[PDB]
Amino acid sequence: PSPEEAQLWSEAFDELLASKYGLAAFRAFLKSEFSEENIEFWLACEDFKSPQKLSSKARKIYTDFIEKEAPKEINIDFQTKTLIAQNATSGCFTTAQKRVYSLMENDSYPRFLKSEFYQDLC
Amino acid sequence: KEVKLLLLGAGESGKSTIVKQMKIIHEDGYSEDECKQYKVVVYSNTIQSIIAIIRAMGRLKIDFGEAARADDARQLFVLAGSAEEGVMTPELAGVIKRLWRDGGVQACFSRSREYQLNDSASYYLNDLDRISQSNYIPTQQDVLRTRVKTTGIVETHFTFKDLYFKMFDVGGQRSERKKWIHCFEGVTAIIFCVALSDYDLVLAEDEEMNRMHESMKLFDSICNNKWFTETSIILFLNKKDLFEEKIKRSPLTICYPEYTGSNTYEEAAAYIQCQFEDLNRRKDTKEIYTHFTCATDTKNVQFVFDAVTDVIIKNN
Ligand SMILES: Nc1nc2c(ncn2[C@@H]2O[C@H](COP(=O)(O)OP(=O)(O)O)[C@@H](O)[C@H]2O)c(=O)[nH]1
Ligand code: ALF
Ligand SMILES: [Mg+2]
Repeated sequence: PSPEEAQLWSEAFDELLASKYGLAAFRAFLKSEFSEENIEFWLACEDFKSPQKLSSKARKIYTDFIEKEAPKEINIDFQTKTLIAQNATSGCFTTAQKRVYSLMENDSYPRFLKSEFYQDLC
Repeated sequence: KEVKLLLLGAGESGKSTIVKQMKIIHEDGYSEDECKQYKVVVYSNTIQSIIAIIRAMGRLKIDFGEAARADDARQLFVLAGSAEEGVMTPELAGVIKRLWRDGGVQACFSRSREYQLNDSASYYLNDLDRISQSNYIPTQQDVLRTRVKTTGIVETHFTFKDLYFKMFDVGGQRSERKKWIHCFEGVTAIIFCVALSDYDLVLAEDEEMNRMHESMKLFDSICNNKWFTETSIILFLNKKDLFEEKIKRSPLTICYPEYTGSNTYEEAAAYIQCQFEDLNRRKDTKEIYTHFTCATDTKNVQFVFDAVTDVIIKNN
C-alpha cells in the first residue's frame, strides 16, 4: 500500500500487475467475481514466456486452461483455441495471453478501480 | 422484501446491456466522466469491427472496389498497432472512412454472418465523423452500444417500487457456465436473454454450432431445471431491431429448415417464440413471461422491466 503506489494503478493496468501487493489485491477481486482463472493463466504465461520443460509446462497449462470443460477454462474464441492447440515453443501462448490480458483490462479491471477495497487503499 | 434477479443467456445475448439500462433507469444515468471512460472502448470496438471485415475478405474471396484501398487496408493494421488509447488520429479516421465506403468492403460487411462481427459495427462505423473528433465524449447510446465481454459473475444493487433488487450478471460463453451454480440459491426471477438476430450466426466458441440452437438448448436446460421451480422465468427475445432488419435479407430457414412462413418481423418473431416456449415441459404448471426487447433502447427496457416487476410483485 502507500497510497502513492496504490493510486498509480488506475493510470494503467501494467502498474497493478507489476506490483506485489497490487497483483494480490486484484487476484482477490477476480476471485470475488469468479474470474480468477484469467490472472492465473496470464501468470502462467509469463513463467512460460528448457524445451523439455517448455514441452512439459505446455501440456499442464492446456489441461488446466484450454481443454473443453477444463477446471480453469479461460474465455477465448475458437480461432484462438485451435491455433493454440495445433501450435513446445516460447511464443506459443502469446495470442491467448493477449486475449486474456484484454479480458481483464476491459471488464474486470475497471470494476476493481471502483471497489471500496481499492477506494479505501487510495 | 429483497429480490434476487439473475440475468442468463448465451454469449453476446444482451445481459450486460440490460444491466446498464438499470443504471440509466434507476440510478440517474452515466456521468460525463463515466462516458469519457468508454471513449477507449468505442474506438477499440470501431477499429476491431472494420478489421474483422477486412480479415474476412481474403477468406471469403472478396476484392476491393478500388485497388487503392489495399494501401488503406494495410495502413489500418499499421496504425491500429500505433494509434492507441484514447485518440483516433485523422489519418486513421480517413483510412477507416475510405475502407467503409468501399463496395468490396460493403459486400463483405453484408456477408458478416460468415464470420464474427460486432453487432455495433455499422452503428459506430456509420457515425465515424462524430466519434473521431478529438473532443468526442460518448453518449449514453454509444455506451450502451459498446461491446465488452463479461467474464465471471458481477453483482449489482438497485431499488425500484420499494424493492431491493440484487442483480447478477454472468458470462454467457460455454466456458463460463460452470460458474453459474454460484448464484442459483434463492433466485426470485431469471431474465433469460435470446438475441433474436443470432438465427443465422454461429458461436464464436464453436463455429459448427448455430447460435440460435445453442440458445434454445441452453434455455431448455434452465427452464426445466428443477431448482428454479419456484422461480420466475422471464424470456427476453432481445435485439428485435437488428432482427427486424435481418429478416428481410437473411431467411429464417437458415435456422429452422422446416419453417414455411414468411420472412416478416411478426411471423418470424412469433415462430421463434414458439420454439423456446415449446421447450417448457411443465406447461401445465410453469408460466414463461416472454417479452420482445431492444436492450439498447432505454424507453423499451424501462417499459418491459416495469412489467417484469409487476409480475414479481403479484407472484410474491
Ligand atoms: N442493436 C442492438 N444491440 C444490442 C441489443 N442488445 C445488446 N446489443 C449489443 O450487442 C452487444 C453484446 O451485448 P452484451 O450485453 O455485452 O452481451 P452479453 O455477453 O450477453 O452481456 C453489445 O455491443 C450491445 O451494445 C439490442 O437489443 N439491439
Ligand atoms: F455473455 Al457476455 F459478454 F458474451 F456477458
Ligand atoms: Mg455480458
